[PDB]
Amino acid sequence: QNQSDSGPIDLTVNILTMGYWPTYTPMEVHLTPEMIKLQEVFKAFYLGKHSGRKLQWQTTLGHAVLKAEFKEGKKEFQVSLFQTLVLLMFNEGDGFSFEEIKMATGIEDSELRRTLQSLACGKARVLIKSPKGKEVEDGDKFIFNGEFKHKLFRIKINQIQMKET
Amino acid sequence: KKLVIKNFRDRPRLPDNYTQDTWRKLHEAVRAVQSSTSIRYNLEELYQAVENLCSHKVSPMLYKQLRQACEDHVQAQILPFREDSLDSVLFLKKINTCWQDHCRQMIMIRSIFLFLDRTYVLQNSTLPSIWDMGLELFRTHIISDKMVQSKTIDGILLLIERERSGEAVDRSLLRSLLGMLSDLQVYKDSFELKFLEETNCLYAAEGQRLMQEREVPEYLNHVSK
Amino acid sequence: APINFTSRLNRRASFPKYGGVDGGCFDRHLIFSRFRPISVFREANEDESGFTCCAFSARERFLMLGTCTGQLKLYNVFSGQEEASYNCHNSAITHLEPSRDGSLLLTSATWSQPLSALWGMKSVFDMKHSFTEDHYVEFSKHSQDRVIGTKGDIAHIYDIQTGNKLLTLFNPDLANNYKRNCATFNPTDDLVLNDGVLWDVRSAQAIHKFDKFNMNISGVFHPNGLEVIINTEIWDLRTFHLLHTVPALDQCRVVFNHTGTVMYGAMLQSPFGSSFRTFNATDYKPIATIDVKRNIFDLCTDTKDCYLAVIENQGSMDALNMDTVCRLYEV
Amino acid sequence: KKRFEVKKWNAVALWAWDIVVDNCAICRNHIMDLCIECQANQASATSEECTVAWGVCNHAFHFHCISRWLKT
Amino acid sequence: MSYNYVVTAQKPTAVNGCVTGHFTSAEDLNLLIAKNTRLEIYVVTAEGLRPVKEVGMYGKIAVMELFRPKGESKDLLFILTAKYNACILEYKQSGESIDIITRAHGNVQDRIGRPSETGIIGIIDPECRMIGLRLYDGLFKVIPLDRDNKELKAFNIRLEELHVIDVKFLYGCQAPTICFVYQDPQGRHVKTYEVSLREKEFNKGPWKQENVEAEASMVIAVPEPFGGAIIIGQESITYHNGDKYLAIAPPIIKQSTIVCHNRVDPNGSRYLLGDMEGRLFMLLLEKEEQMDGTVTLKDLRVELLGETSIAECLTYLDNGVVFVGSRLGDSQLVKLNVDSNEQGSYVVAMETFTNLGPIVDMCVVDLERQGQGQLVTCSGAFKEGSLRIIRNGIGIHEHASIDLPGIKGLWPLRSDPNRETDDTLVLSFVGQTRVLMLNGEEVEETELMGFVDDQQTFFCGNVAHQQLIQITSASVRLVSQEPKALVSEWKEPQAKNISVASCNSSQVVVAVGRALYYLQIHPQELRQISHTEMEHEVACLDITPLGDSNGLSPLCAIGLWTDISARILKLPSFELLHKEMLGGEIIPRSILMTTFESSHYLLCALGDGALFYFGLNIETGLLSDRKKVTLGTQPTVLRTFRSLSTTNVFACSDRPTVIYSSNHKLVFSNVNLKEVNYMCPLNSDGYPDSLALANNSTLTIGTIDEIQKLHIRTVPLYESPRKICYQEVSQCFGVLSSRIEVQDTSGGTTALRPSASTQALSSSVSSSKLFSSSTAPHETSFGEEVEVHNLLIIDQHTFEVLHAHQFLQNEYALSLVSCKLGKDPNTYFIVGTAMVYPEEAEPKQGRIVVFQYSDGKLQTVAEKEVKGAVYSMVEFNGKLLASINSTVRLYEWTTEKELRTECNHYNNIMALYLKTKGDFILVGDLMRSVLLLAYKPMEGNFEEIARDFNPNWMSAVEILDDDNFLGAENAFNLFVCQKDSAATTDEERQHLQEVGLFHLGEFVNVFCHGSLVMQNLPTQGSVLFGTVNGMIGLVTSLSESWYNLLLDMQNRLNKVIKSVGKIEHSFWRSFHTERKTEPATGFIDGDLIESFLDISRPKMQEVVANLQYDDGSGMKREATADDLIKVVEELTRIH
Repeated sequence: QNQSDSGPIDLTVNILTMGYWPTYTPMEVHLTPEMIKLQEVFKAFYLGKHSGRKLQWQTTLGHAVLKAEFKEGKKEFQVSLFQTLVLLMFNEGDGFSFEEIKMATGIEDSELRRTLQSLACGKARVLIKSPKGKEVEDGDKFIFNGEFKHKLFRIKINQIQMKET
Repeated sequence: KKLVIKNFRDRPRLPDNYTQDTWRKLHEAVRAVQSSTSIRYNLEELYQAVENLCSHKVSPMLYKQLRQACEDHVQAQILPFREDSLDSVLFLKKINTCWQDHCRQMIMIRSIFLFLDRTYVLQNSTLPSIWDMGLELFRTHIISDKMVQSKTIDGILLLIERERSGEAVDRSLLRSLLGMLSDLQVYKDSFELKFLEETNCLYAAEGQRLMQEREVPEYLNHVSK
Repeated sequence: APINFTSRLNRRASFPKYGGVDGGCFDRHLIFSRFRPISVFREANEDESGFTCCAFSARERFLMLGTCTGQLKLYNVFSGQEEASYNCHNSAITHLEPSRDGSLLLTSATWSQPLSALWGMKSVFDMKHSFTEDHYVEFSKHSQDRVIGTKGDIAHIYDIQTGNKLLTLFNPDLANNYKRNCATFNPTDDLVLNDGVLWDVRSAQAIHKFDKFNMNISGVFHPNGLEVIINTEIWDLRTFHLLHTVPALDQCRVVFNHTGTVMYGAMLQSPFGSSFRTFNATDYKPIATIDVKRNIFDLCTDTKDCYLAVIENQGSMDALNMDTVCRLYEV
Repeated sequence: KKRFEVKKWNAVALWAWDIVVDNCAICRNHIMDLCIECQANQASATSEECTVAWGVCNHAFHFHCISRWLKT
Repeated sequence: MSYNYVVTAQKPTAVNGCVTGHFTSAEDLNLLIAKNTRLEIYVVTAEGLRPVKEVGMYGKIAVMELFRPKGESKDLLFILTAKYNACILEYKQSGESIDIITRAHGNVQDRIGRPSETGIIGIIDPECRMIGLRLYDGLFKVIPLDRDNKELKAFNIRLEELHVIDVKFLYGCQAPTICFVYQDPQGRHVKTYEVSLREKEFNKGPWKQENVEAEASMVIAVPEPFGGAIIIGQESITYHNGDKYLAIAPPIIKQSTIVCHNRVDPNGSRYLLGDMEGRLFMLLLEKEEQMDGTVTLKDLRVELLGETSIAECLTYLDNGVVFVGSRLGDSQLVKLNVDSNEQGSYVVAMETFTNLGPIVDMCVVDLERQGQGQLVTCSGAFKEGSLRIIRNGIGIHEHASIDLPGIKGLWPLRSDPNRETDDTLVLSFVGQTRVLMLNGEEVEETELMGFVDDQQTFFCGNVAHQQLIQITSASVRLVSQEPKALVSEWKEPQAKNISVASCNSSQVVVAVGRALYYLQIHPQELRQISHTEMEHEVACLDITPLGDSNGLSPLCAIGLWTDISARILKLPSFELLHKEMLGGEIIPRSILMTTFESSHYLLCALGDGALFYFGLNIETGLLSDRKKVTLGTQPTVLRTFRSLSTTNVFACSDRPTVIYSSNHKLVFSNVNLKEVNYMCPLNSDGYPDSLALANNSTLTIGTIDEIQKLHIRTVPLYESPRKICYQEVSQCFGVLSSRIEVQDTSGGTTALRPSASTQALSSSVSSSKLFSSSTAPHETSFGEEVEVHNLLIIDQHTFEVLHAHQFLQNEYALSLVSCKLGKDPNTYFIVGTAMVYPEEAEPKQGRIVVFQYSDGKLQTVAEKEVKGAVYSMVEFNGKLLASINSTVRLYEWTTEKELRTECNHYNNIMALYLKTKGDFILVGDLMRSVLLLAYKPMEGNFEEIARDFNPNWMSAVEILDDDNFLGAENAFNLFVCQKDSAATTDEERQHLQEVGLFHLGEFVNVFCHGSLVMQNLPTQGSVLFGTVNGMIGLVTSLSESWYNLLLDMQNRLNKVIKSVGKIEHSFWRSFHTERKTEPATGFIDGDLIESFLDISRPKMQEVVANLQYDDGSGMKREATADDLIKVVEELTRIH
């Protein structure tokens, strides 16, 4: 708040002790410029109090609340960071392939398959997969679920990030 | 920036009679005010005469003329009090009236001469205002007069000693007259000293007498009273 | 460019910050050259004192003093009243130092085991860790979760969350075997000065070894991140070149204030001198010697450079016939 | 003016005492270097088999130079 | 809870360096003037230096320079703040709309280490690869001047030359090299190196370190074909290039210290040098030619060009003109000629600029007796030292004046029916008139057939149906414009002379004492319609038409005598509609029915110097919501005029103010004019938009600009001033000042130059021998200088030195107090002095000397010995309270006219400042901030009450309240401390606890209560302060509700009020000391509050979004773009 202004992203950080938590594999992903600036600032804040340290950002563990505009109004979803990138990629237009989203979001195919497996197959769908089915392939085409009828806000669509595989 | 006037036909000296005529009307107005009489000239006409007369190195004419005329009146006003009639009620009425009438007359003159008063006179060390000058003259010639100050203070203190004895007196005069002596700044010099000396003598007499009147009473009630 | 205060101060009207030339590089010699005693701390219910070391607490609410008997005593910084007393060791405390947060206190003894320990300050004065090999203990300068202990000529660095030893730095051949070796961190916490040797904290190899100028004082780092003193020798910690020497630092336990503008310390050899000195941190140019006429066990300054707390022996400097009190002088 | 907008973001990071801890409590030498006994055929000729371990206090150390003290 | 509001009363002036180049366009010749946190952009043309754009940044600027990073047509401006916030700026002009676009920004501070003693020095590569900066000890920071380096990523090169004096990028090398003067064990040397930001290393190297003058400090990079660099010290200049150098040592530079330089000739052959004494020099490089075509230097010559103001910075601008900037004095533009003038000088002044600082001391005295105090200040330094008088009058622009005394009225007439402008000006006098024909700007006396000039005129002007009118004491004369001759005349039925009159378009109103007439104007007739008679004489009339009426007022304004009253009648029948009482013995002279803005009001001026104002209901003739104000001493003639758009009135009086409508109220302010007795608006051919303001002596024509309000008179001393005070007894100011003498070959020091303290109408010298035996100054050292201090008697109106009293050689006059002491009714000037020598770090001896200002002589009254230097003195309960080194000593003045010490206190480091309030004493220190002492007369001694625990080095102090102390430190911060009387222990009770903390970026030197406003009757108080940059600030107390109101307002304002470089407001506002940094608290940035009115509505609406402010009732009220303006206005009208 003393930086004179702030971005649209209400950022918090979970700081995990490496000696207590499981080892996780990080991914460098196409975060919104605002997210990049803010997480770098939060990193700088931590290491200005507890210096001589490094923080390894885990884009696979992070999560967000994303608001989507539908024909029925603007509703919020509880999404993983990776789901956020997948959905945010559809805020300009849609009809993208799985492969294109993977490249656009900068995430692994395994991770993308799980994000789309929920987003475009399950309940309260945000995206629609054209080749209707449960599994997600490289050539699968995705469109935005403009026809979204639901009353709940902050709908959990990120079960994949709190469920075993 | 200076501006040049070409073909400058001028009249830097207006007719001497105009200047003198305004002066004469104002002199006459003062005389008309004196003795509390009516004024032949209108108040506004005279005011304009003052604004007109009070020019560069001209204003002193008007102040000196009103000052002398006011002085003549004040000196004339000493005579009504040059009497042996030490009437503690009537004398005080006459001198208080003199002051109150004088004040009204100085207000009338000052009002007419307000332009002079706020210029030549106000903006000058030791130029007293028309009222202040009337005040200084009034005390200089009337109140300071041996007959006037003696009767004024005796009239006031005599009514006071009578009041202490249980008499009914004109406190309305005591109030107005002491207000008059206060205005002239004479109270402190002519009245208060003779007054307190006689008044303190009464207090001494009152103690010695009163305590022995009502069968040696709870005298503290008289002390407070 | 006047010397005199009156001229220098008047110049502020057109020449701001201070007026004239030098500024602090000159004015520090007018203030740290004029010390006068204000108050003294003594043990409650004792006839004579036995203090050996001191430090101001993190929030400077009280002065922390160590005794010859291994006790810690906390005194009100303003009134001089003893507020608390704790046991830390079974012998004289050589060092006391609080964290910036004030959660914990580092203490160590000249003999009693554990030589160093981590004691809590918040809520309960309990122990977090016992270090039986560390004579001297000190906080790092930037990241204080890491603390350095000294075992003879060996540095031991541990993280206070458990007190677990993290890294050590040593070499018996490079070691100068200083009598009072007190291993310390530089301002950037990536160099350790241990027994005259500068250690590379990122490889644990020596980066440089300084000559054994002295036998007692191994040296202290300057807050500017450039200069390090080895008793008297002023070295460039970036290039390891010799820059300057100040003999007035000889046997002087010289440390720096909060701002890194003032350096000061007591004189060493009851191996204590009878006076203390102040220095201009600009170049270590000595400012004054303060004529205390009492053997000085320790000393510290405050954040605001108002009073220097000096532990002085008012007795005969014996084992028993001693009276070490903490007398505070105003700059 | 977009179909999707983020309102909340909870970022996650792993915390370690780098602390120039590319070094050792008992050993000195850098953890990515050989643990003394692997700089020569002492504990092993297989210097490439010398590994690095993590503790519970935000730091690492050589596997060998620490586990060798278990017998002590 | 000591909340405060802080504003700038006077914008800073000090020329904190300058930048020149091509910033506003590729072709334009630009100059940027540095004003601490602000920049003024100018373009230079043949006509002079003209403004382009005023901008500001949230932070003090340390570095400013122009560059062109390979491909730009315009220069880009690089700025680095004192908080290390860097930016790259592009000038953008969208037609008439000018602003600055930030291309890059970010902080360039090193987190761990200690900063250079040289401060922040930033220089740019001529090839524009990077900007290099000397910031930290041994640390040189380089930042690529790229287009894509938006964050301004910086690289750190370690420097061997840990301590340097002056670094500049060098010419004559393809590499980004730097040439510099630095200090090492070999003395001062000049060296070069190549900066490498990617390598973080310094490569060699145009040349090796070479010996330069021991006093060398300046390096000039020399443009190709010469290349190389010029090194300047005290007595000599050298030029270095490779292994060779040239040298010269002119006596003309030896006599003064060169402060700055600037390149003139693009081939690197000519440079301007200037000193602090006012000498400007031309350094000429005389070239040779080599066999290989190489250009080299043959020799160096320096010519003295002439005298200028102090050369703090030089920026050569065009084809001859250089700007000479000064933060130590005034600034100017001078042309450099080739042909010398009659003085042998080549310096020709073109334009000058006034700088209201550095501010040394201040006092406010009303020398005009208007209710508006004027501030007389000590400012400037050396030859530029001066006194200045700043007065708050909305400036008048005078176009003409005529010497026609005895005037009793004036009216412009349009005598030509076919012209819009006025043809004549009619003047009325005591007993006559004049009519002046207007011929453009010139005038002449004329005569009109229908005009009277042997009678006094009450009114004259234009009326309906192409007619002129004149009313004299004799008659009402209606004149037709075509013949300029009478068509109708009306005469009083009572055969009385006219005493009051006024004319308007469709009619006139006249009176003779009580009788009152309404006369209608017809094309060729004056027709009496109705008449009445007043109970008392008419004092004034006005029938000016109201609303949209066809030249006819429905209402008649009448002033009355005797009862003293004004009334409104229905004009057609003189029917009473409304009446008001005005006073007792005071007669009205001017009654009006007119307008302010677009609303109707009634006015009434009385012969006591007071005015009444009323709201006027023109339809019904009713008055409401009356006001009464005091203007002056005179009855005042009130007259209506039109301003820039809407109407207003002017007080034609001894106190010539202008009255206008503001917040649904009529308010006024004094105009910078002597006296007016009568007024009329003028619209002629020479004077199409002006007022004719006349008094009984002269008539002046001009405009009330309503643009400049603060006017400054400058009175050069040619010596640095020290202190100022005022004495009502001598009607003079007491001024302490210091002139410089220098040593030559024999006899010690001698005056370097003339100054006011020697150029006096009268003079004297102290004869004190008190420290004769102890004074042994270095009077045998060639080139050395001494300060000579004087107490001057300064005329309060002329400000000439009526007397100059010199103190003993090497005696300083450190403090000045004006007061009477003890039982002695005489007001004296008390001077605190000291004996100051080059060998004494701290003084041991001084004295307190009391003097009496008697005509042209300064009479010594008393001479009290003290131990130490008397640095500060204040008045204290009839006693003299003085600070002598560390000891605060209270002295009693006896009937013997001498001081004796009663008591003292010395529990401090140095008693730097003194301020008093009743029995309380505020003592400032060097490292103890503010200390509070109190006098205890029951003991006859002092008691220490409280101190601030923070070791602040005070720059100045002031008392806000008994337990509240306001002051500022050398760290450029303002703060307020409060004694914690609500505390439980002594540690707390004796602590003056910081309540508010605010960074100014300014070094405050002087505090004094008062402000430059005209006194005609959200925050309280008025603590004024002056800074080293000529800035004058003002601090006022806030209530709890107004603090929170403005606090939330600031947070919203900083969201849309963008700084240059996108530098956060949180940097500048933060209280920054040697030990801690804290965000502003307890204070309001009132400059930010005012700045609200300088943004577009859409952004104003963003500021007031969700902006609900707490109120005294406890209610929270939301705000709108227009309501938050009202908030600014509420503060604006108070401070």
